[PDB]
Amino acid sequence: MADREKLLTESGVYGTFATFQMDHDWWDLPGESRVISVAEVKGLVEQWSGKILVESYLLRGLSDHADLMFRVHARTLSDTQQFLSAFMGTRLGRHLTSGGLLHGVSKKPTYVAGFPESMKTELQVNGESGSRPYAIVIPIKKDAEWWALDQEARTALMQEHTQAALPYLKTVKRKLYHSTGLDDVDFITYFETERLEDFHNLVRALQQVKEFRHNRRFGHPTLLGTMSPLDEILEKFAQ
Amino acid sequence: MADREKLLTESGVYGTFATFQMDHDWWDLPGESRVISVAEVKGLVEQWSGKILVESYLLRGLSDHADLMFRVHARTLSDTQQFLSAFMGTRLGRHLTSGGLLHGVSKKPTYVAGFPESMKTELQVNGESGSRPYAIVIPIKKDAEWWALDQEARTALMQEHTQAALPYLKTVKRKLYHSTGLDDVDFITYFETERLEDFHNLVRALQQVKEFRHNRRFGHPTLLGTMSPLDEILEKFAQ
Amino acid sequence: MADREKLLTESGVYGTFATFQMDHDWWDLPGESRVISVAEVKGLVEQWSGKILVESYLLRGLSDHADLMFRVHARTLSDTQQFLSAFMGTRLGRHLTSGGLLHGVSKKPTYVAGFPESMKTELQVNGESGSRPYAIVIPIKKDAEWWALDQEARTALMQEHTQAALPYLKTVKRKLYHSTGLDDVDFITYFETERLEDFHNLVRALQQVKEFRHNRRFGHPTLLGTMSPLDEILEKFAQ
Amino acid sequence: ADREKLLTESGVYGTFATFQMDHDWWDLPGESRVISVAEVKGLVEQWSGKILVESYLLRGLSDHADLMFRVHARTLSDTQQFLSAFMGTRLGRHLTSGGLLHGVSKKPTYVAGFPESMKTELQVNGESGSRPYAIVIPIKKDAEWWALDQEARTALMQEHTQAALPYLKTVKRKLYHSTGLDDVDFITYFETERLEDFHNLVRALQQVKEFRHNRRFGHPTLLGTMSPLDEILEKFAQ
Amino acid sequence: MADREKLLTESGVYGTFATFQMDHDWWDLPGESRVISVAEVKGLVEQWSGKILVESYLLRGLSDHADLMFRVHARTLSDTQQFLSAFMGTRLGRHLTSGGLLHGVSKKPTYVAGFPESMKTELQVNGESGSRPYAIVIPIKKDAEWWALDQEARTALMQEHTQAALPYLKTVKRKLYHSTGLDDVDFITYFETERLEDFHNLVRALQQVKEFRHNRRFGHPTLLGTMSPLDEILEKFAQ
Ligand code: HEM
Ligand code: HEM
Ligand code: HEM
Ligand code: HEM
Ligand code: HEM
Ligand SMILES: [C-]#N
Ligand SMILES: [C-]#N
Ligand SMILES: [C-]#N
Ligand SMILES: [C-]#N
Ligand SMILES: [C-]#N
Repeated sequence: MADREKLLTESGVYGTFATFQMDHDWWDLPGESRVISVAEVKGLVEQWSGKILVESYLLRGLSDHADLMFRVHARTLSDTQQFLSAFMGTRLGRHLTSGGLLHGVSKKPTYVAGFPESMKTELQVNGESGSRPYAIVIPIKKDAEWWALDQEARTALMQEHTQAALPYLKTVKRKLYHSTGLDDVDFITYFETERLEDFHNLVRALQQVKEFRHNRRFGHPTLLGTMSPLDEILEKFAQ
Repeated sequence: MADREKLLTESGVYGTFATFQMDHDWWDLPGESRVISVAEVKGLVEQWSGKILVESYLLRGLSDHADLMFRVHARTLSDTQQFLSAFMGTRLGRHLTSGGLLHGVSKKPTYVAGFPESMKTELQVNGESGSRPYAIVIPIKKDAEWWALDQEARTALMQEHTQAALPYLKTVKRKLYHSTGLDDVDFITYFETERLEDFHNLVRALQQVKEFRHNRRFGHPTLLGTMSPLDEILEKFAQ
Repeated sequence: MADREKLLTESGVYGTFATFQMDHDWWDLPGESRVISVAEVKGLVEQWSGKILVESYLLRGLSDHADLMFRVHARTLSDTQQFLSAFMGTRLGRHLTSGGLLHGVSKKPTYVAGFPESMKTELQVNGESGSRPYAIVIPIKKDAEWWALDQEARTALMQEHTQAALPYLKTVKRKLYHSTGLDDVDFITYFETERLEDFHNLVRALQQVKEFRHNRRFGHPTLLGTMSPLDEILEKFAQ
Repeated sequence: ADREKLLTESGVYGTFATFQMDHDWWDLPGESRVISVAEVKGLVEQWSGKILVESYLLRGLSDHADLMFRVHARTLSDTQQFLSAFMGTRLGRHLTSGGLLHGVSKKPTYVAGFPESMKTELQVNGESGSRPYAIVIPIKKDAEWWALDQEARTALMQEHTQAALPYLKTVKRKLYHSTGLDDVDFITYFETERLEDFHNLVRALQQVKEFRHNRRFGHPTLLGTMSPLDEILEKFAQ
Repeated sequence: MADREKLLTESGVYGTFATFQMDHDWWDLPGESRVISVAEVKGLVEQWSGKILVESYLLRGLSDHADLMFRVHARTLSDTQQFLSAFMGTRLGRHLTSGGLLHGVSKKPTYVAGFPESMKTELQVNGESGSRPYAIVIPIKKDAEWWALDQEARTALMQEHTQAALPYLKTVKRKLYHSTGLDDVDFITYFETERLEDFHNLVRALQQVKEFRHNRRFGHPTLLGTMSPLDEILEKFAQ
């Protein structure tokens, strides 16, 4: 519904990325006790609906040392805490090890108002209809030189960024999260696409621009997964 | 307590930040076992109420690989050691992996006397009336260049730091610990706020100042939690 | 098979490198249950032989903390994900610990068209006949300075790279995968050789060229293995 | 072993061995753990003719670390045999090592070139004090440091000492030369009753030119309390 | 054995350094079962004595997190692979965890022919008659600047290295392995000495030469052990 779209598009909303890998002694547990422990997670995510939005991603076989990622949107990070903690306490959750936990807040754009009108218009496009796209998460930390630049300078650099990314507006969906102070990175970037070679070419195009020289850290980890319904993912651990 | 406030405010007091993560095989234990274990911790903290102040924070679901933090204040770090050792020797304690241990001493300010009188007055404000705030801990190591600067130059740079922070005095409470020689960092910074976006905006404001650029290390980890009664944390492990 | 050869030579094909370590408790099992565990993996590979190419490498005793690598070629990474996910859920797979996971795409060369005719001709040679060669996989990330260079400047630097490599065209087979955006590196370099000292001499030759100073990261890990049929490797694990 | 001699003579190896206890140690019966603690104490006593072993409680002060030994020996072979026997005890078998650093004591390289007043002041080295705090800071110098001539390093080390003078009484020091034996150049060791004095000393040294030649400083910085072995071990027998 | 000596002195021979740490759960095994396990390792080594040389070092109590190291010389790394894999599969081997695996090849010297004649003559002495010496292994990675220097310049720098090392030619035995491309380092240096203070003084003398400023990585780990018959090492684990 619009409640979901609200959380996904409005400013001041927190996005949290939580990554998990299943331990080995999980498969030592009797079979039917694992199909049952999966039901618990199914119901818990249903309960927290409304309050928060939980989307699920299969990282297993695409990201090293990771099976599952949640992307969680919440108006108060306190609620995300409470869900994750209840999730980690489920019998399925107890056998998971964390591979990452990052938070950021959505904000109204800082630079877009200073771009040419034709660019502002093009930025209205953001991905397409895609069922079960690939998703990529790339955390980013800027160098001190970036923050020492004044706004006019950073505006020009971000215009160059945007100019380079323009050909990819339809085939790559984006969402930027402002992370500074909530963990060790400044930004969390998130993308969906059906065409990974397009995403690859997009990043290559951005590598040339001046602002991609101000990234003190880029990735670590770069997470790649496929977006799916949660039951399909947990189904794999009950087999 | 006036004793509690003296420890939270006086100079010469040691602050310790002790982070723990719970073992997986804690959950392989029967519920009743885990039940008795939580009550013993409360009693321990009360046994030490005379010597030290212990405050508890839920990190689970907010900081990666961390479930619980204590902030401990004491006039002798021997006392903190004895508490934490006794704590780690409780039935609950026996199952925690340590995820961080940092110490520092409160000092009367080094630079503030050299600021303008208006700035000195503004600094009398330190945060808000806040139950269950978010807490953030950021360890900082300065570069060699910082220490090579003379006092006059560092004063000017810290006035700039302070100037940028002034708008956040009401909504972000701060406490600075001098750490050099007690672990691998120079400072432990501690913050409480009800408004995470304000804290994020405060750090962004400070990224711009010239003192920022003198941080050889900033975070790693950046700890994010919710300040809460211990019982509330303990209860999650009893489920 | 020509289709196999198509996957190994055509552009737009994804190469995935998946590394695994066998658990200490795998050898606890009777060779009987391991013999059938091995047959299960065989079955899965055959089942997937219509969509993907899977090749296997023994890393045990040559690469630290790794026993097995797969190199998988697919037209879609989602096919690779499903294969690796299924493989990790087999009884053998359940007793492996995932290690590294890297992906890249094959591309028609960017620079070769700008090289001298003699060099283009020489580049028609790539390895030679040899059974069960050694294999080496080296992930590489370029510095920002590399991407800020224009195409002409990079072409000249890649000419120098190729010039240093010419004596190794026949003794070392090469395959380059374009990785940016799919994990934390820009390229995955893959080599086969019967003569490890020749490979060592190749890398040394390359160390002198200016391009090799633009490597922000090189290796970590440098994977070294012996290429061989899956059956042989797996029956070494069965005994 | 003559204890004062090991602690003060040149050519003596000092070893810093750090250990954390496995969690499954606590699943052992109390009686088994009592016995195990006697085995460790007896082992130290059996080796007390050959090496000096001093014990420090890191639990609650250093992250991921419960126990440190500082061992002095005339030959690292003796230290090796002691630590290996220790690690084979019932208790030792449940410990994870969290550090192992070695260095030799040496006659001073720079002090002969300092002023006579500084040479005299350096005769003072710390503090009659029971159960002090101890700090261990591993240090690696940058390449530039070794490229300097001896005259230049002498002047820089005089500046170091000048800044440290006020603390000679409240902070005991012992410097070990470690290059080639592990990944660091020096192991620094300090004892104090007054951690704020140690803090202030390190701050005073951060300003000197020499402290800008440290490629690596700490990692880990070990903080502990010096204690009779029996008192440290009794914690584990609960 | 002349064949032992050929492996240790001839060019083109591979040296492998394999470090192991005994898991704690070994010690839960009854003493008798561990006695039988030691026996099995002894016979495996004897079986391989025809093709490779295996020497053993006690790292326990001298190198952090490490109990045992093998130095293996082989004419093909394939042989070393098969030995180490069979060793890791023995019951004793299944309770070891790897703390390092590096390979390098022996080469005829690159710079020696460019030194003065008297220096070439001095380099004829390598080490002493010394039973159960200390052994030190230091992996080294050069910076890009080293490889950018021409051969004449590197020759002069290596002459200065050799000049500083001259006093130690009798007291410290040396063996250099060329590792580039086989793992993440360029060289493995290996030393034997009866007097650790002489080795310390040797490294100190070299820290002053221009070449030692080109070491991007030096150690990590620096391995220190005592050379001894394998039986004695293994005995300790039988207790
Ligand atoms: C269709 C593709 C993309 C488009 C249209 C796009 C556009 C933009 C725009 C307009 C901004 C400025 C936001 C503001 O004004 O506050 C921005 C910021 C940013 N973008 Fe992108 N971008 C794209 C792809 C990427 C990629 C692939 C990455 C990195 C993996 C990336 C990393 C960032 C970062 C880190 C910022 C924040 C920089 C800052 O505000 O200081 N973007 N992007
Ligand atoms: C409302 C928020 C803040 C205010 C009013 C404030 C103000 C100050 C002041 C006045 C000092 C000087 C203390 C002295 O004279 O000894 C100081 C020191 C310091 N502050 Fe802040 N600050 C704020 C937020 C922060 C934040 C967010 C950080 C970093 C995360 C931070 C990091 C530091 C550090 C590392 C020092 C010690 C620098 C030194 O003494 O060398 N402060 N701060
Ligand atoms: C006989 C051996 C080799 C030959 C003939 C060779 C040749 C080439 C050529 C022609 C290209 C340019 C491809 C293009 O135009 O798109 C290239 C790219 C590349 N090569 Fe090699 N190479 C060899 C060995 C190696 C080795 C040993 C490494 C590193 C370990 C390596 C690393 C790379 C990298 C990272 C690139 C991509 C650079 C870029 O396109 O920006 N090559 N190589
Ligand atoms: C009361 C406090 C201190 C005094 C009196 C003092 C004095 C000295 C002296 C005289 C030397 C030169 C030894 C020689 O001539 O060979 C020295 C060396 C050294 N000190 Fe200190 N020091 C003190 C504290 C510290 C501290 C707190 C540290 C760092 C944590 C430190 C680190 C070092 C290092 C790394 C060296 C060896 C440098 C070299 O010889 O290349 N010192 N100290
Ligand atoms: C008796 C002591 C030593 C002597 C006589 C000695 C002598 C030499 C000589 C003659 C070479 C050149 C080999 C060639 O021409 O290819 C060399 C190379 C090398 N030595 Fe030493 N060395 C000694 C000790 C050390 C030590 C203690 C280290 C490091 C801990 C070390 C590290 C190296 C390295 C990394 C190289 C290879 C440098 C290169 O070829 O780029 N050496 N040494
Ligand atoms: C940028 N998104
Ligand atoms: C400033 N705290
Ligand atoms: C080059 N491949
Ligand atoms: C100085 N010690
Ligand atoms: C030098 N070896």
